[PDB]
Amino acid sequence: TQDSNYVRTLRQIELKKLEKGAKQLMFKSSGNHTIFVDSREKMNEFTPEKFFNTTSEMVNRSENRLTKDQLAIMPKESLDKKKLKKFKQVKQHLQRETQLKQVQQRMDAQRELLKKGSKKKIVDSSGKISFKWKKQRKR
Amino acid sequence: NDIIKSGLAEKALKALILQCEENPSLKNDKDIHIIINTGKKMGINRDNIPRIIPLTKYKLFKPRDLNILLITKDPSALYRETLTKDEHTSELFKEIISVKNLRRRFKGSKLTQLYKDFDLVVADYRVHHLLPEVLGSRFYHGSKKLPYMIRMSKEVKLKRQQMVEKCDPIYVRAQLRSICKNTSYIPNNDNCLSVRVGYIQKHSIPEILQNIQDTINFLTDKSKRPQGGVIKGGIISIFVKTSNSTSLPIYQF
Amino acid sequence: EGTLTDHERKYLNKLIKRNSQNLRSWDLEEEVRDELEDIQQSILK
Amino acid sequence: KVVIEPHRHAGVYIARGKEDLLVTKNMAPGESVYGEKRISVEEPPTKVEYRVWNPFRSKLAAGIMGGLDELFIAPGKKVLYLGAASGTSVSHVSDVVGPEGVVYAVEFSHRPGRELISMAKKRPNIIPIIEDARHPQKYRMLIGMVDCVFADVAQPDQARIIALNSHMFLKDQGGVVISIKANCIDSTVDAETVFAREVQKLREERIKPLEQLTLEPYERDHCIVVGRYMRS
Amino acid sequence: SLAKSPASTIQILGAEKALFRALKTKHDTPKYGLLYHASLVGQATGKNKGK
RNA sequence: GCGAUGAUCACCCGGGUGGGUACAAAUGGCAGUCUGACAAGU
RNA sequence: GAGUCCCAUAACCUUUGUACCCCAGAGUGAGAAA
RNA sequence: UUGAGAGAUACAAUUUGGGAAGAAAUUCCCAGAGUGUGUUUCUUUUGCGUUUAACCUGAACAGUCUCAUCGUGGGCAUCUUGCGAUUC
Repeated sequence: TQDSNYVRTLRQIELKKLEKGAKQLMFKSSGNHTIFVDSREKMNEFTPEKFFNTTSEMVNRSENRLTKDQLAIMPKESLDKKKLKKFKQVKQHLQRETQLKQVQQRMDAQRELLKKGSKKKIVDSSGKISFKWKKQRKR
Repeated sequence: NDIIKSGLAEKALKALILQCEENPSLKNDKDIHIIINTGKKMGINRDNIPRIIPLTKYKLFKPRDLNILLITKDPSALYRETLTKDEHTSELFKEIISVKNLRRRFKGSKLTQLYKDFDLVVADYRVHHLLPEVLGSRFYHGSKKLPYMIRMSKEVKLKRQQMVEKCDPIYVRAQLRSICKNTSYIPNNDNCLSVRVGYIQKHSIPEILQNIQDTINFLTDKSKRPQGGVIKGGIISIFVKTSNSTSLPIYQF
Repeated sequence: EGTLTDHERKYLNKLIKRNSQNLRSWDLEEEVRDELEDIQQSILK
Repeated sequence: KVVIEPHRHAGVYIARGKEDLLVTKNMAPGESVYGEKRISVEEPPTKVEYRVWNPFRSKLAAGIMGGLDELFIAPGKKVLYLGAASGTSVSHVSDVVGPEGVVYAVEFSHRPGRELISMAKKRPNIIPIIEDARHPQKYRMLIGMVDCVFADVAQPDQARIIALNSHMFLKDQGGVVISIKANCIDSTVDAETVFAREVQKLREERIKPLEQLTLEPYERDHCIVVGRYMRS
Repeated sequence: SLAKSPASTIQILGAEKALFRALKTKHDTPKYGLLYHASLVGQATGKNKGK
């Protein structure tokens, strides 16, 4: 029982760290952005830069697309690597949480065997071992 | 490819070959080695594990030419049976022996006779670390007959699972062709290194030169690591010699 | 009022390059953009 | 220091730097309505507090990340928020509109409402109209014109709700922004087909669609449709 | 927020330090928390206080 | 127009950073809210 | 079944705001100014 | 080797719009399409044969007694050398 308590307390800590981290992170949108035009000719002559009034490089930035009007001391690479490091740290938290979830699950499966009841082990062709209890109501 | 162009390599090889006929003491010398002076210490502890250098242009030997011994895991019944019956590998080996049988049957002077009889020694990669004690000192100094690791079957291992024991005759034949046709080297923690490049009376001087550039190219190319690209920092000099002849320079920096 | 000279239309179009160029440093590099997508999909999933 | 910078839609800012987050200037400095992290930076210098806008919590914020061409919510405008569950998104809408603008937040469920009322005390520009949206005639007094109508109601008959609200309170050439959940309307068919029907329904209600935007990865099977209300 | 908490937490609401120290070090956990000052618990004695 | 009633003894560009001492606040961090079906009598 | 009893009504760290500091400490002990 | 449709990707030819540099032609950068071929994913049409298939469920482990857990001894280093998991 104390083992299950200990393993869980670590897992809950890991989850809480992750959700705090993900709030820091920003996630690029990947979704279709359909435009509606009343005329067929407007559809054919449509161009993203003209509709958004932005330079062509600037069109592709979804989060902050700025009209040409608005457009009118740390090294960049080290900044870029540091952004990458933060993403990796949150990802590492997820892996730790998932690993802890599996460990906590199997320990509970062991605890059920300890408790009173009548059980039979069933082994699948793949070799996985599980226990099916008899349909006896608990007094 | 500069070393081939330089006439110094050609002129040295002609002198080396010419001497071998004239001098009685070099009559039994048949192989040509190149001695490489790497600029800095390699840093690789000698593990007695050969590393193969692919010689693309030409082929040093063929499996049929050499007396080949195979040392297999105990029991050797499976490996011996499959190799002997299959047409491709039926005649590929001088003899097939297990490690325990090799230890029991051959001791003392019998090891020396075993060294003379066989020109090439190959072994299952699993038993290789045992061989130094069994074969004795004579095999494991000088590098003439160091056992070569070979993998019997293409099956790979996974942690917490058991290897399935199989024997693939074509794969065993396939690896052995690569060993004999290509040259090989063994790392050591110093400047010096020795690699075989040709055989007297079998390879012409231009053929030997081509092998030398292939050896140098593979050893210097960092893209070929860990097997190649081990000579970092350039080569101060290169020599050519037989087993007992003196080192004749062929390239200096 | 849309009275731009070509020189007027040029000096501004230099500013467009100037400011857009500045935001490229923040926008981050494409090679890291490639790997950072792989990380995200794992954590989002 | 973090370099807070402008964004296309006025009242929205991006705290560019080591962490890049959408932020909005805080109407009520010194507190977070739902525990969001707060960033303050000095400008000529006086410090001004900004609140983080989390896209996974507000569908509108997911709209910004997708890069909506046009937002009818802007500083100095009146906004009608339908389906205001709490201050998770209404507070951010209250920020962009600014002290001049006002936000009409409409909600039905009692329990989230008491949360909304408590938040409305901190924000003077939020008029909380906890009422059922299906009957706009009830709360007509407390609402004047509205420049834009934002709807997050997750109902099958939402299109009717927007038509009824739009006809009464929305300005001519006024704004309507809708957040759509495919699963609530029709789980049998794919999300795209459901979105097609909703666009057609709005057209019959004298609303021209301008933009459609799926909100992935922030939400699955969700999209925002933006249109302009032409009464003529 | 208290209503949305299960019975176990309400038992040990006021003894997080002892509880959350105990969990991490694999030792026994407290059993009274803030409720120890309740009148009914005072009437009990021995191990019955925990029950 | 002196004194034992006590002489003497960090940084950068007028401006900005660095470090130290006392108090106050934080819906800032450490930080994660125990187990779960038997027990008592004749 | 199970540590209230090492004040989670708390301690520590970080950020902000305010008010002061950038000299020695059992401080030194006859100079200062011209 | 049936028909049709939608999508992705590789290649070849060819084209749309924004920007800079050039007197223009022209040069470069960015964003993008449709055409032919090859590959691939899915949707369905038609011809032929076939009427069942999968899973669950009743008092369905256990005399050669079965199983769990904590310990002990030995084997596999020519390797299941063994994860709070199940090596024999």
